[PDB]
Amino acid sequence: VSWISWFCGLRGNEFFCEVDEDYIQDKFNLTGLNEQVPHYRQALDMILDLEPDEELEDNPNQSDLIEQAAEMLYGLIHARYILTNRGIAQMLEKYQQGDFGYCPRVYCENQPMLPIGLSDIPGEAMVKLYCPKCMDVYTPKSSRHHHTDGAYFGTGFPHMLFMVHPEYRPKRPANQFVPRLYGFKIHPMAYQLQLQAASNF
Amino acid sequence: EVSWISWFCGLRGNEFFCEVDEDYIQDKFNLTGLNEQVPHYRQALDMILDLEPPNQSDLIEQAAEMLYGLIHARYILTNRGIAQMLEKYQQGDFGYCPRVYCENQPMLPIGLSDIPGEAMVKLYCPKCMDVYTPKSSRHHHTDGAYFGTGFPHMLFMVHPEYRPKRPANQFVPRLYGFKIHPMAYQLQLQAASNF
Amino acid sequence: SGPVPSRARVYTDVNTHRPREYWDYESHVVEWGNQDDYQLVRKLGRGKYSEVFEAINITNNEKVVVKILKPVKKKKIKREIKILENLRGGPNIITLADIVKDPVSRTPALVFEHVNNTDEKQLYQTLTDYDIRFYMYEILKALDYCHSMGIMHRDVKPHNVMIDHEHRKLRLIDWGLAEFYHPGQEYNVRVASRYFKGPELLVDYQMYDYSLDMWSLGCMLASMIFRKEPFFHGHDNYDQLVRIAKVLGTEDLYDYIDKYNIELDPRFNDILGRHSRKRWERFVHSENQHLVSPEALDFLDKLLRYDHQSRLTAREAMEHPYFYTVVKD
Amino acid sequence: PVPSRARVYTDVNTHRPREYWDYESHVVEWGNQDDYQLVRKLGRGKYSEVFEAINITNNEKVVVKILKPVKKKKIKREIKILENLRGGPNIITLADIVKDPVSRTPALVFEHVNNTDEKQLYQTLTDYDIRFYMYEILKALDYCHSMGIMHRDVKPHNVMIDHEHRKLRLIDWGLAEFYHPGQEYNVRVASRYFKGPELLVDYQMYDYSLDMWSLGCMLASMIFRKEPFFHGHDNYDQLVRIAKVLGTEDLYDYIDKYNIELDPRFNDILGRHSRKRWERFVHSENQHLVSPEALDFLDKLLRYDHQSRLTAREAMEHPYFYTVVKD
Ligand SMILES: [Zn+2]
Ligand SMILES: [Zn+2]
Repeated sequence: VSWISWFCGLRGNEFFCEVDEDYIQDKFNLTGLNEQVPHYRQALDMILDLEPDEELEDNPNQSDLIEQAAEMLYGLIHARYILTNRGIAQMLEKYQQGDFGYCPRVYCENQPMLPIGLSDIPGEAMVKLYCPKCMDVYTPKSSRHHHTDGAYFGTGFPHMLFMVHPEYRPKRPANQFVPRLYGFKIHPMAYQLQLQAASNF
Repeated sequence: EVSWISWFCGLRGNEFFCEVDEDYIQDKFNLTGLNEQVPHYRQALDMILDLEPPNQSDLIEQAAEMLYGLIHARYILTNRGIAQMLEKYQQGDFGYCPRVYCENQPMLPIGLSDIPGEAMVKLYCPKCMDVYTPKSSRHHHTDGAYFGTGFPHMLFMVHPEYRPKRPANQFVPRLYGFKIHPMAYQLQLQAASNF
Repeated sequence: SGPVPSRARVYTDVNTHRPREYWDYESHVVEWGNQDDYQLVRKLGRGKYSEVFEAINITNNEKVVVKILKPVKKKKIKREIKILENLRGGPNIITLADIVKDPVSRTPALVFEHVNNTDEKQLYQTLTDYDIRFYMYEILKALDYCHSMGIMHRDVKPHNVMIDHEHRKLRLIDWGLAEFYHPGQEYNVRVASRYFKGPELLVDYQMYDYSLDMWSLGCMLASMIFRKEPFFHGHDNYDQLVRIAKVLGTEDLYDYIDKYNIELDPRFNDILGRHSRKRWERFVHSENQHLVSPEALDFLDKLLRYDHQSRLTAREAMEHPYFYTVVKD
Repeated sequence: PVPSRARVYTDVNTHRPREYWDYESHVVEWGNQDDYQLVRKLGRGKYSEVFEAINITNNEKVVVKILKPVKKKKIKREIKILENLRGGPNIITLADIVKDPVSRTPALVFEHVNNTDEKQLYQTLTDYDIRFYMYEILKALDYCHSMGIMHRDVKPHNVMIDHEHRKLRLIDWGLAEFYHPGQEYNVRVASRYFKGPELLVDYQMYDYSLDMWSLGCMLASMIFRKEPFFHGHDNYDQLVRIAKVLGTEDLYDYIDKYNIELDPRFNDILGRHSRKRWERFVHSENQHLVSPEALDFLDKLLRYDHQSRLTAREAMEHPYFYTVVKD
């Protein structure tokens, strides 16, 4: 069974969608990626199910490194892929299923969220979740996602998705949180006064 | 032989609860008005204070589970309850804020309604000042009324030093290095209406 | 069986001459305002029966003080409302602005006029001789007025006397334990704070009157002109009278209980013992030598008496030599 | 093969200084990208993606084209041509050239044109409307040729129409190239339906004439209401589709005149076809768009021989546009 099929079937890698091999075999879509990943030639072979030269017969230390290389390559392809009309169409199917999770804010009423990167540079920040309703970013609920790089999803993926499909934008929160103490609202003069007492401190 | 109060707070899913002092409960005055909110008030109170007593035993236990919770929400507003919750808050027993740009700020428990059975327990972050649903599913069956509608706002009023400074940075949306014109959601929000 | 009945010496029958609606607080209809008019700012003090917050009225942008009553009894809530309304407008009595409640919680709150809070820790070291004579005259204006309206405060103490030293303003607050005086009625002896309880409360004499406030007023005067807070420091109710017996003597105490046929409980006979009457000059030293005078020690002596009929009334107290310096000017 | 040359504006680029045509030497003056903020997406597909944005510094609408990673040579190329033609009649105005610091990726900022769907315009299109707008494409093509530049990708999606203000713009100069007399150019150019016969037979020494073929295919598509006109499946079939209309006869007279060697793959699939008269494509749903003037104009445009096609200026003089002159 396919490697791309294997990677997306793994735990923690629920956010990932299966990239078409039409996209990966097309050299053009991989312009620049050969100088971002080590072992580029061999990494692409494992991804595309091409048998690896009858190499790694008994190189367990070397097979492990190509596996990290193929993992980084695929992830970098993924970030580009989900910007095209086919990559979006696959994510939009997932977004409707609720694979990415629902918004933690109470007054978004469990809004289905999207994957987003804070940085496009690998090794800078892990994957965060974007809510289309409150338009803010969150830390994934499960710890199985705290080990997935944010760059593998891109900075402007969610924003691109709503430009392509404008209709999928939910309405603004109908209700808002109003604090009450003994049934009394809190005057905002009263945090200004609370925020000092912590500074002054 | 372990007391009912420490047994109840000890249970799974009940990590939000602090142990209410016995003398607070024994002081008849603190429980004024609760004798008309819960059924089987007499047997329930004994079962909380470890005093001596059919599916009746199940009904009294539910009543005592309801009774302790309505004491708890009265107790955590007082200076003794605050100090106990402040202790839990300082160890992060309630959890940390999900918003990225709060940077895992420790939260406090809050109920959206004071009436039992209307909403489960939610979480309040003092940094962004918004309310959140607990990440773990164990806290999905604890009643928000057993914490109150004004517990956090009272805690910062008693101890104002505990208020965090506002988020240093904001989430700035960027596609290919370009910011997004808020004129451009107004335009997106129609196309979904017009639809 | 035993005890002799007592009367008030002034304003004895002001309540029995006024209509039903005035003194009967259980029949009082509360007129609720709008709780959304008020928005909380900070917490100022805690209470056994209440929670105090400084709030801002959003309709006129004015500052107001909110007293949120913790669940007690419907009578005691009605009692504090009625008393506050009757005394409203009176000199140095806290003006009740509005009464509001929360329809979810059912817990009621009292909205006051915003009195500026100067804290005891600052005024204590500032307090001069003329200061005491001025402010003590203001408490008396408040007391003579509520006694004239047929009400006793029953809890006169420095916590329930707000002082605004920057504008020389004084208010007598906290009417939770106030009650209408009906001549011949027996009342509860568990009223004031222990340090400010009169001899009649400690010996279970239930038929007291306005004069109880005057004893408390003394325990305040003795606290300020001697710089000892509190003056009669007892760790329990039984000990408190022993402390009083060590100053005013045991002889006048036995004369008090014999005159009204009040019988003390078993555990009181030995621990009371015997003490002579020691002069007020004994407590004077250099820290309070500038706050004490022959006018001050005479005024205190007619305040702190065992017999409640022998104490100065609020009006007779104002006319004392001690207040000639301040009365007008 | 026999060498060929342009008829009009042959040596215009060779009399100019080097700085003009030498695009590889052009220094890119970078703007500040924070001035522009996106609103909504317009088009995609090619080596770029098009967004409508707003210039927050003066609150004006702008069109931001975000180029994908292609060659640095090609991005210099488009920039020099779009700067050299700037201010010209119906030529798209380049306002700024911006860049994103992190991604390195460049973007082109154009002046906003109000485009109305070729779909919500296709039906309303009248006989005079085609005569008006074809004339506005000719203003743009005559200017660019006189500057010594061939567009190389003339098609309906590369022509922007604002019917409300009767405004037309020729866009997308990504495939545009300078003309130098007797140079061999890449045949891999103007998408397939709008390719000229010289591109399909691998004749590399073409000129401004290529644009005049592509323009014919636009005219044929409009007046006959058939989009596209020559509907070839691949490059080989494209010439077959052209051959079934204009006849194989003239096609063989064209390849003999320049000694062009056909791919042995054309050997039989091309076959033997005769000239079909232009009145044959006219039916009852496009009749109001066809006139004797229209067909003569089209026939003089679509020809196998590139040296016998009407030039941009000569096309403007045609009896087809006598009702349009109007100052
Ligand atoms: Zn949200
Ligand atoms: Zn937060």
